[PDB]
Amino acid sequence: GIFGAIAGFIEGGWTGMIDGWYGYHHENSQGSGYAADRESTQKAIDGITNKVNSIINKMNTQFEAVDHEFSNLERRIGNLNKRMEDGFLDVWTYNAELLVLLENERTLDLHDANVKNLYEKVKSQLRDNANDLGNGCFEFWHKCDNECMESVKNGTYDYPKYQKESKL
Amino acid sequence: GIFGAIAGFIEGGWTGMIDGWYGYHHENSQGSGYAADRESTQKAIDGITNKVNSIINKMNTQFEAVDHEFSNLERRIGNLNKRMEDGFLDVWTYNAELLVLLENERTLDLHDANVKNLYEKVKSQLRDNANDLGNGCFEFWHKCDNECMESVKNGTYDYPKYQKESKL
Amino acid sequence: GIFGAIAGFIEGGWTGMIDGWYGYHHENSQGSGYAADRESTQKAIDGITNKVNSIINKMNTQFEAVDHEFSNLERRIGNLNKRMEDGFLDVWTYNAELLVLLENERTLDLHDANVKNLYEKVKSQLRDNANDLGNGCFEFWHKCDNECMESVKNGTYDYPKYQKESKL
Amino acid sequence: SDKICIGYHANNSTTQVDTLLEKNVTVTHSVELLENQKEKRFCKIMNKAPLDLKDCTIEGWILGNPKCDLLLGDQSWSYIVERPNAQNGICYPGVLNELEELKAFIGSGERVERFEMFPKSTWAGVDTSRGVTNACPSYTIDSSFYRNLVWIVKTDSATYPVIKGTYNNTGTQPILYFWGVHHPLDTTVQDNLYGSGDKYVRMGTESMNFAKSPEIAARPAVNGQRSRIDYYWSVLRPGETLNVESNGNLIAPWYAYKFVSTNKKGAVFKSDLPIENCDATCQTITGVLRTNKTFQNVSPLWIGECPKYVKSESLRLATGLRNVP
Amino acid sequence: SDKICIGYHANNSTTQVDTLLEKNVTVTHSVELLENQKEKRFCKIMNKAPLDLKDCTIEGWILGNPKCDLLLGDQSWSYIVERPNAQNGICYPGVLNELEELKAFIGSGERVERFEMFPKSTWAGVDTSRGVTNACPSYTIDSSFYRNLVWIVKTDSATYPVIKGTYNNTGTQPILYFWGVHHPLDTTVQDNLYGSGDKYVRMGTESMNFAKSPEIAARPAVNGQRSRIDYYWSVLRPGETLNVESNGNLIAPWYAYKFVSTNKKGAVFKSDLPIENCDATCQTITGVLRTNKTFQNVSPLWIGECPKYVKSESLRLATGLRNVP
Amino acid sequence: SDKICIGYHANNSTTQVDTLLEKNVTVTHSVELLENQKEKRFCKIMNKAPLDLKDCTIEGWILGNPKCDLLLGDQSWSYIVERPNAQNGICYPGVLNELEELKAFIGSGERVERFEMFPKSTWAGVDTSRGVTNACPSYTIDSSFYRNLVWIVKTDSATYPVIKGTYNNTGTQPILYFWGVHHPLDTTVQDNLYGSGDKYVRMGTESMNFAKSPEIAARPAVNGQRSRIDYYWSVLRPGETLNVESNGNLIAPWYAYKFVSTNKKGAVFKSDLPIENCDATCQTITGVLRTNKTFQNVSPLWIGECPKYVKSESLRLATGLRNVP
Ligand SMILES: *C1O[C@H](CO)[C@@H](O)[C@H](O)[C@H]1NC(C)=O
Ligand SMILES: *[C@@H]1O[C@H](CO)[C@@H](O)[C@H](O)[C@H]1NC(C)=O
Ligand SMILES: *[C@@H]1O[C@H](CO)[C@@H](O)[C@H](O)[C@H]1NC(C)=O
Ligand SMILES: *[C@@H]1O[C@H](CO)[C@@H](O)[C@H](O)[C@H]1NC(C)=O
Ligand SMILES: *[C@@H]1O[C@H](CO)[C@@H](O)[C@H](O)[C@H]1NC(C)=O
Ligand SMILES: *[C@@H]1O[C@H](CO)[C@@H](O)[C@H](O)[C@H]1NC(C)=O
Ligand SMILES: *[C@@H]1O[C@H](CO)[C@@H](O)[C@H](O)[C@H]1NC(C)=O
Ligand SMILES: *[C@H]1O[C@H](CO)[C@@H](O)[C@H](O)[C@H]1NC(C)=O
Ligand SMILES: *[C@H]1O[C@H](CO)[C@@H](O)[C@H](O)[C@H]1NC(C)=O
Repeated sequence: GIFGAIAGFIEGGWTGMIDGWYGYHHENSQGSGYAADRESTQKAIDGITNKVNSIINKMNTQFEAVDHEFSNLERRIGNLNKRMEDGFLDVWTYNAELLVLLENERTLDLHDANVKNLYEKVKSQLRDNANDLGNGCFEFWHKCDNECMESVKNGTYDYPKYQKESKL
Repeated sequence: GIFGAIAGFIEGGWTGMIDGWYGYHHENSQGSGYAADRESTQKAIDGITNKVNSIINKMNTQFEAVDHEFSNLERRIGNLNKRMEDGFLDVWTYNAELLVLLENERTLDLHDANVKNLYEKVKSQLRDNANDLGNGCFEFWHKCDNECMESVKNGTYDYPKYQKESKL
Repeated sequence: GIFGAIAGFIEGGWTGMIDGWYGYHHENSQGSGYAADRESTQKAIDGITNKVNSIINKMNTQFEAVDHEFSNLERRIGNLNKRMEDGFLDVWTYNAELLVLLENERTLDLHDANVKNLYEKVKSQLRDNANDLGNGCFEFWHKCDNECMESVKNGTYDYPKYQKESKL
Repeated sequence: SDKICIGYHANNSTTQVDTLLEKNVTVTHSVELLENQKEKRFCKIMNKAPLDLKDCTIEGWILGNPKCDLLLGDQSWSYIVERPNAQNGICYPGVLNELEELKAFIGSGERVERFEMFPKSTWAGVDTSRGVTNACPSYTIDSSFYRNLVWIVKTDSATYPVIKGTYNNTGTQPILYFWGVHHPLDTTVQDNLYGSGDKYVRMGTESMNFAKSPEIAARPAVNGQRSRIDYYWSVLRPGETLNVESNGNLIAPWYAYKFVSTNKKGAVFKSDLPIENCDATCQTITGVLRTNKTFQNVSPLWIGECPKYVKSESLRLATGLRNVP
Repeated sequence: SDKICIGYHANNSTTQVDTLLEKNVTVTHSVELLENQKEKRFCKIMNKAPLDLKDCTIEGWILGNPKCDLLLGDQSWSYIVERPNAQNGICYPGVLNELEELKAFIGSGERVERFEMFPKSTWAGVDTSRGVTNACPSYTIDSSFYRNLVWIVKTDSATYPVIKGTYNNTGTQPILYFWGVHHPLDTTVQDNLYGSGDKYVRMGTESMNFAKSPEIAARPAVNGQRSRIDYYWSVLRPGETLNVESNGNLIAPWYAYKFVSTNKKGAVFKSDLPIENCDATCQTITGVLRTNKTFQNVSPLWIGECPKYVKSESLRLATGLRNVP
Repeated sequence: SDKICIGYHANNSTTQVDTLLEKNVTVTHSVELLENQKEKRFCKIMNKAPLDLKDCTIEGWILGNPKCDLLLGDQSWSYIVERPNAQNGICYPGVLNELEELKAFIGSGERVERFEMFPKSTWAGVDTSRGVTNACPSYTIDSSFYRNLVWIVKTDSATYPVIKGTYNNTGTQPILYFWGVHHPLDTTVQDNLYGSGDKYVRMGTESMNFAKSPEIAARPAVNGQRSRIDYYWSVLRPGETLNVESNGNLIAPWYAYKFVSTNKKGAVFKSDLPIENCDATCQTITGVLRTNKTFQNVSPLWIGECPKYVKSESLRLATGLRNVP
């Protein structure tokens, strides 16, 4: 998907994660479940919202056709008016249609990037204390209780504290 | 090149790889050569094709200038017509020229991203059983026959099976 | 910031680095400082300069309104002229305003990518001979003199040469 | 073994968008920017109702065709609705000069007050009481004439003398008014109605002058008539005066309209849609749009504040991610 | 050591593209979207040939200038080509009224059938057999006249009486027709040709009326003549009738054209390019384009299905990747 | 422990930009593309000064209103400035035909040479030395007339005979010239000035004809006058000749202008701004722009080389990166 994560070396999304756009699935002895990363979710919501509103705002003018009549001795100005009106119509149709195609492409890339960046921040904490697996999951070489999980998510993991158990 | 691969920590392309846009060069005791990754190549072809066709499709209208004459008492409407025609001509010229500059930039990024994502898929399978080298190549710390090579390419490698020899 | 580096797993920029846009802070026994990577800086300058000049060049035409008068029997062509002029004005205002928003977004991504790619080039050389830390810094597990620093920056590091001080 | 994964939201959405690289991508959230729904009626705008011309065209209404009496008098409107099959316009054959500019002038207005500009007593020594024709019936009388004009003929026992009228616009509003010049089919009819001699119609203002003479000829019959009238209109600005002078062939102004030009864009909609008692902020030729959206594909013709018109079927912007459940 | 590497294609391409960040980037594959080549000729379109007016202007053709006889009769055309130095137009000096609208009307057509609208016998008690002039030679006679008009003069021994003609358009096609009013240089010529008295030309339809009188004056000589003719044109719609009435100065309609308006776009090209026997789908004023491309920088004026016109020199889109061999 | 870090530039910039995703992003470097500053004055362009009409309108200047004598003669200009409350235009009431096309024609010029086209001696057997009126004072005399026209009347002791004038344009420059037709308030004034009989004004060129007769009527008083003049203008092309012919009611051309058309764009600015002694390359209706920028929000009306007009307040493009110090 450009950053390579969404559909994906992370093949498939999670219907079970309902509280945000990106985040984490964990499983340990104390149970399993989904939790959204709220900081990167909200930041993306603000970004996309701002995008939508900027497009709306910048497309907030209208060309206005008129329905003036023209006699049979005004074929040239009548046709000039027709060509001008269809002129602006075709310009605005193109601008709207293309903008949507382009922004849609980029909006999917942005989501892809955000997933990828989560993945990389976790990878950087865990090192060899977990095995990658290359599908977005990390099998720990040690035992990771719930505040060990919460530790990974909040960006405070303490590699050394489990470095020993992981070697063995 | 934005994702950093094309020209490049992967300095240089391969004239020897003729069957696709991205892929693999292998060398082992049983020989050497180039093979394209078909799935990412095709997916990119479909993407780029669709982009090209969408641009063509959305540019599939024409503003039409007209041959009409104006008398010496119609300088104002004659000039209005001239300014209108040149008006749309300049709008469409700008749209076409800029779209091409912008899409060309993004198309080169896309290719860069796809190469990068191949690289990262291979890296994730091989681990410390091959030495990176940081130029797109992986020197195996064990011996990799042709179906071991096929294995890497089709996304089925078996890390543990060679963890052995990679030891020394 | 999309590539995730600028503001940032690299939270914060360097007022101390005055000679370019991207680069390195080193500290060792022989001293410390900030040094721009000149190749990636210059390449980005050229890219951005070319972008700016291409926009300027492609916007180098004008629609020209006219001060002609219309009698009280020319309400229809007078209004046609008014709508046409305002028509192009609204088209060019949209094109300029949106192009700026879109390019600004992309220009920031470009800078973000270039920082990220510097980070990844370094990471790929150093491996386990340094500890990441995940904030753009690498603590060496060995002793890195000035020629060793220069070595990292110019892309010639020699992992094996220090592989085994890094052991311990 | 303990595990932590990175991933992304999926849901039950089947809604799709297109991108440059790919068509029909199902996404988790999206927003449609285009309106394609309308109420097929006409409503009030800025709380003013539209004017329904019913079975009259603009020409019939404004000249006072006798079959258009239900429109007679003062009117206020937010826009005008003219029905495509309207039958009552110009009944006595001829051309309304600068017709398209007249239509455009009236469409830029919001109110008219009808008033008597030249009472029949203005014109001395002529007959102001026939001037009635079968080309131009009422619903109740088979032979009549426009309610805003007077077809003057000579009295039976005298010549048609020079006649004169004057009207000083002392108000603050411009006055829209009408006149005509009768062009008989032959010399016999010219002589019956106006007597012999070179006839003229002259009209004048501080800023306009008009002069015309009859052009006698037998033209193809229309509503029974081989004669014609040339109809005319003008606008008497505040502080201006109009002098009328004729010795024959004058279709004289009688009633005219104090005219108030509107504050914004006016419209004349040619449509069969019904008018109802409803308010609106956006009224197109083919219906009302009640929408917050930024685009619409309903119609390029409207008044009020409408979304921009485009030819698209849909303009759906992705907000969420590719849906991979 | 056994080795696997990831990489990308390169090839022998030297073709370059530009991007916002960088000019002259060599890429492995690309597609040019703009056409800049044209065959400098005129070809058939929808396999119907263009009409070549050769040494005639539109005026000369349609009025029937005697030197334009090779065009005389029915014509069918995909477009019209008028040569910039064409010498045969209006031979007897004067103005063709509403000329630009005439040119626009004709350019919206595809066929004319020429036919006799008023035979010379229509006009009783006048001479229809002189009306010939040295301003307007044929290739075979020095003194002639337009083939679609009749210059009527009085007989030697009588007054010019009132003359009348009528034509009922019973067909399904509109009729394009012409007339004139002669304006002599002085009273002597007026009296020689039409006799004394106030002269008039009146023409009438259910929807148009025309009235004019001679305007006598000596103007600068053009093709030997200090007199003038005012030429006119109109369109008699299906189901309409035309009445003509004059007692002098009438250049009468004689032949006219049943006119078929295209439901395509029509064109009149002013150009010196040659017409050849070739087919085309896209014909510009400066030549044919044979192309599947979506843009072109050849000309904004065309008929058929052409690419969009832009001022660019090249619009090359990258499809492949940066070429680094 | 030894350390190497990757990082990026920051600085003291507080300058912000907007992006699609985020407003008010402070960046290290940026460039503003839009100009919003103007010198509120008029300057020379291509080192030619503008023509200041001061207390005259275009009409007063070009017809020669006696109160516009400070403009009289040759003029060269880069553009024209007409002041909104200019008081001296048409002094003797009436309409200048095709006024808007006249204004456009003049705006497309850069120079005029005034010259005597028909000396008063052209017109035999008439009085060329009254033709003076209180509607049209000089600064010096209460009763005068346009300096480029001659109001001809009959001599006291004779009828107004046919008069004739001719002018052959043997130069390389087109000539802009004026005439009129007097329309008296009544038959008494017609007879006093021109005597009895059907009067006419005829003008003719190889390519234009004009014919008009007086239209007598009493119109509302303007500058004391219930009579009118219809004023006209035309352009005598190089190699063309003009014949004038009248037996009454002619306001004759006297002085005219050799006219040189610019092959730039010309302009007529309606403004109260002062003209000063300065050069400029870009002059808008509301002031001069001194700028290398590519956009501006000052005015859509200009001459010279100006940036593209847009409605934006600012168009700031990021060049550097997000500033995080
Ligand atoms: C690219 O630059 C070359 C010179 O290096 C120039 O001749 C050529 O015209 C340029 N290409 C395009 C597509 O403009
Ligand atoms: C889809 O999901 C929503 C909640 O997210 C639920 O309310 C709705 O019923 C679902 N649709 C179907 C068809 O089950
Ligand atoms: C480039 O390559 C193709 C096939 O790979 C070859 O046929 C073609 O001739 C080559 N072009 C040149 C200029 O050699
Ligand atoms: C023209 O012809 C048709 C039938 O041939 C007839 O109905 C119509 O009355 C005619 N009109 C005139 C004016 O002769
Ligand atoms: C900011 O630094 C610049 C040099 O880049 C210096 O010239 C300027 O005076 C400084 N301004 C402020 C407000 O610190
Ligand atoms: C105008 O002048 C030229 C000579 O300069 C002459 O040949 C031509 O006959 C003149 N035109 C008229 C109408 O006399
Ligand atoms: C119209 O009336 C006003 C005010 O009563 C007056 O000053 C003006 O002279 C009048 N004009 C005419 C022509 O009667
Ligand atoms: C996408 O394709 C579907 C069929 O899968 C088609 O019916 C639909 O109209 C398309 N949607 C859009 C938004 O173009
Ligand atoms: C950004 O917001 C600031 C408030 O800090 C405001 O003054 C300004 O309108 C915005 N910037 C621009 C360039 O408009």
